[PDB]
Amino acid sequence: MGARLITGGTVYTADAQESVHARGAVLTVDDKVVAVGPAVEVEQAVQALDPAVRAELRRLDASRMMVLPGFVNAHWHEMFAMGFTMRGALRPPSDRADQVAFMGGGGDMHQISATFDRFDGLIEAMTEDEARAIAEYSMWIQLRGGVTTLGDMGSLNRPLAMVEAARRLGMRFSASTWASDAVLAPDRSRFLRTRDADTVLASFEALLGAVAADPTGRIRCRPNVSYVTNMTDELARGMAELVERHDLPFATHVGALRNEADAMRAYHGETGVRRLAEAGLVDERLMAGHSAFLDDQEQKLMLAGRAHISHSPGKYGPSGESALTETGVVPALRRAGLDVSLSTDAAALPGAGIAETMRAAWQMYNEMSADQTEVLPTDALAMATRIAAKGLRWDDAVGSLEPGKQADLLLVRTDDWRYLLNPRPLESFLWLAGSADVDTVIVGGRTLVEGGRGVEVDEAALRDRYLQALRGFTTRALRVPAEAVDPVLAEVA
Amino acid sequence: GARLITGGTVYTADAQESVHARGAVLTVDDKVVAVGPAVEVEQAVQALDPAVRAELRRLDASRMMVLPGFVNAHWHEMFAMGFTMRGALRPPSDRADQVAFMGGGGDMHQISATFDRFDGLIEAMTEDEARAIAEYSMWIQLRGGVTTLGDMGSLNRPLAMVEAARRLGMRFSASTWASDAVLAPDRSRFLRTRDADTVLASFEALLGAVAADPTGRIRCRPNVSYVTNMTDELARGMAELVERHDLPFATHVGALRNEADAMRAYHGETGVRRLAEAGLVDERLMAGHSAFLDDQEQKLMLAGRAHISHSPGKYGPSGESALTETGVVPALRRAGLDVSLSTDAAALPGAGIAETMRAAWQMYNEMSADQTEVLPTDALAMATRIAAKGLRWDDAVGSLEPGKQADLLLVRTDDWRYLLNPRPLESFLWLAGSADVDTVIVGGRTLVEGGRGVEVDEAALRDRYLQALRGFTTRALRVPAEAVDPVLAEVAR
Ligand SMILES: [Zn+2]
Ligand SMILES: [Zn+2]
Ligand SMILES: [Zn+2]
Ligand SMILES: [Zn+2]
Ligand SMILES: [Zn+2]
Ligand SMILES: [Zn+2]
Ligand SMILES: [Zn+2]
Ligand SMILES: [Zn+2]
Ligand SMILES: [Zn+2]
Ligand SMILES: [Zn+2]
Ligand SMILES: [Zn+2]
Ligand SMILES: [Zn+2]
Ligand SMILES: [Zn+2]
Ligand SMILES: [Zn+2]
Ligand SMILES: [Zn+2]
Ligand SMILES: [Zn+2]
Ligand SMILES: [Zn+2]
Ligand SMILES: [Zn+2]
Ligand SMILES: [Zn+2]
Ligand SMILES: [Zn+2]
Ligand SMILES: [Zn+2]
Ligand SMILES: [Zn+2]
Repeated sequence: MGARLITGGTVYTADAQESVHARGAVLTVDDKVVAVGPAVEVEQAVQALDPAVRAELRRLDASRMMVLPGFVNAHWHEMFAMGFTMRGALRPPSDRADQVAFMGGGGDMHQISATFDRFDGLIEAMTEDEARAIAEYSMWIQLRGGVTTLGDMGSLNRPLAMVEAARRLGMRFSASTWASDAVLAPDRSRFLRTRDADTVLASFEALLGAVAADPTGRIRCRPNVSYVTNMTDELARGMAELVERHDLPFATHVGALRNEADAMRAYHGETGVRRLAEAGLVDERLMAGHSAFLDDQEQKLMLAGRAHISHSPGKYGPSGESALTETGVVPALRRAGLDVSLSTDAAALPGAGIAETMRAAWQMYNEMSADQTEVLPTDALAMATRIAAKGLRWDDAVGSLEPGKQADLLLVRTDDWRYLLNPRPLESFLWLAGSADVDTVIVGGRTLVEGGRGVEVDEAALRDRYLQALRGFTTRALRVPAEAVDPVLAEVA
Repeated sequence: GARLITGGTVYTADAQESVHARGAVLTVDDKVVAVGPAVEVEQAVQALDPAVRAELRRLDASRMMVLPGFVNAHWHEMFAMGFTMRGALRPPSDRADQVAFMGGGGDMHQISATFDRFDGLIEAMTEDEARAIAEYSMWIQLRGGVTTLGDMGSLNRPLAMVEAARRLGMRFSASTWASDAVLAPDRSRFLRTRDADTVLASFEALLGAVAADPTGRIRCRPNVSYVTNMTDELARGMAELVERHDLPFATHVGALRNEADAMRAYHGETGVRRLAEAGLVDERLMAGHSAFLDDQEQKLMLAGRAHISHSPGKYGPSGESALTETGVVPALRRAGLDVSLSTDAAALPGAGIAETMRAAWQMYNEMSADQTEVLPTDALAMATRIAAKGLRWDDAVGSLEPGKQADLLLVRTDDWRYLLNPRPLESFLWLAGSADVDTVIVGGRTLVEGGRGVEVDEAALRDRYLQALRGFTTRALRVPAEAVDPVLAEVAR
């Protein structure tokens, strides 16, 4: 795939020193970064290349651009199959009758638990062609917003359809399976077992076997538990044994909601982080989604275990979640030295991407502390790249522009009014830009996106296949009448 | 003449926060005549005089969202400080940044001293520098959909900003800089810096000059820079001026954690109580920030039916804690005080109204665990109708209703961010911003189309601004040409 020199722009590395190079350069050979730094230092690396390699060198003039490492979104859910029903296309245009529901008002724990336990049934209701079309468009939207490495933490989609989508798109993907074996029902004093733990674990073992063979280096997998509410002691024990035996990372959602601790005590006799700790899951392998509603003992367990938190401050308000300011635990654990990364979470229609989440962290963590240095723009970038990659156990290959790492990078245009006179274009990007301002996306030295358009894929073709799949799934599986769906899709066209 | 904008989703920000899918706006000359469902507005077109119904300009807005023009009632022209104020001369790396100025609770001595130096710098800029910088600064607000702009104290010449607004075709509430005290660290009491009567005479001169304006686009509103820099005589003088001429009034108060202690030490009393003693806590008051208020001061604001302008998009990067440290502004909004959203300002482009609406939607909802506390339509009302009420301009602007000025925005809704969403304002708050404003109409006149000036050339405004900034920065701020010329030499086009 040959050599590429990207020169002249401001280069953000997200390396250990959070290095920024004005008039910087990145030299890539095949899939790897070979040199990054001042243009003059990188030109010395170009002159050291084999003559046959230097002769094929592609020079990209990035003088009116900012270069970033590819975003690593380690906490994401494929949910686009629910685009008509889940807070989606059938809502009234007026928001005035909206109610506090689902995750809002501290969490409707019965409704959340019941909803999560229904995923297996809905996944089985979609065809493999519907699953592939929805996955490919959903994952394209992440790639288009600069996500080069995507982490599944439990999707309403078929795992191997999402793996096939990632293979076709050219992006990196950490695949998972849906894992729920208990429900918290309103008529009961105790959790109701819905599945055999061994069956849930066999489903992940099948995925692990299928991606073990992948030759691209772009596909990994990571087991998750959907939510500690929907987790038996047997599933927790089984997950601990699986991640030890196969040397894997582990993910779950825990301390996500004000009402979680009381539901966990009532139905399981113990709170989320303590149940994980008794199974041996609170350790360096753990990425905890949200992880804000933790008492002092649970905070100390996370610190002692050197666990990881994925935080989604771009999307809490619109869900009615209070996982930032009600406890202030995640910023406090970050100050105490816990690894904290930024993720999008997900929804059934496009929501905040990584770029929007970086802005949210920069605004919100700094405002809470009355400190513009708590999250610097380069910290928000590290939290969406290098630190995220560390939580996913992919920081061997991705998350920073350093020699020997994968050539995964973004170009953003910096020639318009938003960037004028600013020596810190990442700051202008966090003020006034977002996902739609990502211009070029390169993964393993291959250009996947240029001018905001697919190079090897057509967004228009992915959209058409996604809409066709959504029509089939929505009318057949969700039982929304074709008479209500077809007119909406006809007005897109 | 008559213009019909039809087919899109129309947000009115009327008293019911009305949203019309497949809506229309009919304008005749400068005014809205009908707004509602496209079919209802076509009946209004048929009820027009036939000569008017003939010569109707039809704008197909079927793939667009229509909004009222944004009303940014709390803004400062600060672009003259682009080289020194968190500006163009900073290192590209942010890693050495320190907590300064407004951060860490507020450096009250430094803030007071800084504000008291504005008059000197305003006198140092030429009328031509003032006009060029004002016109570009105010263009950036217009390009981001601001149709009505409120000056709350600028580092610029008042008549230059009035001339800039007249030239651009936007609405402007002009003010003068007002500071007559400084908090000096070597003294136990405030130091009087100017005669109150002289400060008031400067505003009286502006009021006289804009009294004659025939456009209906120019008003004025006196402000006090900050209650730290305000003598009892200036407050009493302002109260008499706004009563005699029936004007609104604006100031910054309760902005910083360290304000109350500095106000007690140097003035013997906190900000809102000092305003109440002068008779300024009433329906005319727009209080900037207004978060660090005790229970008695909150009750004074409620009793007075005063107004708060909140800038949650920009607190974090300034190290301000005017949202979460006290929670007072969301609490006063819940209690039924008028609260609007504003950008505040900086010396380089920062968060516009679109970014501030997103911030409010995320941040107020997250604090309350309530996705309904600020609905997207509430964020819009806070940036339009409610802002106009605080500025006392809601007679003519802030909502799309019959008899109001034809001030509106068109945003394209045909890309991936909007696909299948019956609530394009929600998609706009998730994933769009100032740069996604397509068309801006003021009094029925198109000023911006496709994000470009219709009557003005953005490239020409930029070059005049850069020429003026070079002169002012080297001559008045005493930055060597050797530091300025290289930055200007790098400017993209
Ligand atoms: Zn270096
Ligand atoms: Zn050297
Ligand atoms: Zn219940
Ligand atoms: Zn087994
Ligand atoms: Zn293995
Ligand atoms: Zn095995
Ligand atoms: Zn136990
Ligand atoms: Zn504590
Ligand atoms: Zn999640
Ligand atoms: Zn590692
Ligand atoms: Zn530059
Ligand atoms: Zn001092
Ligand atoms: Zn002069
Ligand atoms: Zn003049
Ligand atoms: Zn001093
Ligand atoms: Zn008078
Ligand atoms: Zn008068
Ligand atoms: Zn007094
Ligand atoms: Zn109180
Ligand atoms: Zn202000
Ligand atoms: Zn309300
Ligand atoms: Zn009014």
